[PDB]
Amino acid sequence: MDEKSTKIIMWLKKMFGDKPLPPYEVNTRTMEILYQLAEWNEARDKDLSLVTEDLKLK
Amino acid sequence: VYRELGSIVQELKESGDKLEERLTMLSDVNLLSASKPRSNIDSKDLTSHR
Repeated sequence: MDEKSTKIIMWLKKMFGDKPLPPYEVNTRTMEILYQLAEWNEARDKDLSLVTEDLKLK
Repeated sequence: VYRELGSIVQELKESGDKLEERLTMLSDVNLLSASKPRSNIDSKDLTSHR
């Protein structure tokens, strides 16, 4: 739980940049949802980067 | 007679050199027909890697 939590905090820091992370209720459910979202975003960002670079080449 | 023979040898030599250069060029592996596509993806093929 401690690893997933770290990944979420890092991911939120990346998404919100220089803006202070908004306070939210940290419970088992909110963490699971955020974790799924973080995994999904990371996987999609990777895919979109590869597509964007290819389109430049094309 | 020496000058005339000398000119003929030079012409034949220049022609010979130019032929060797062209043959070397035509023997380049990249120009030679459809080698069966390579089984491995070339490092230069960025699209297939992506």
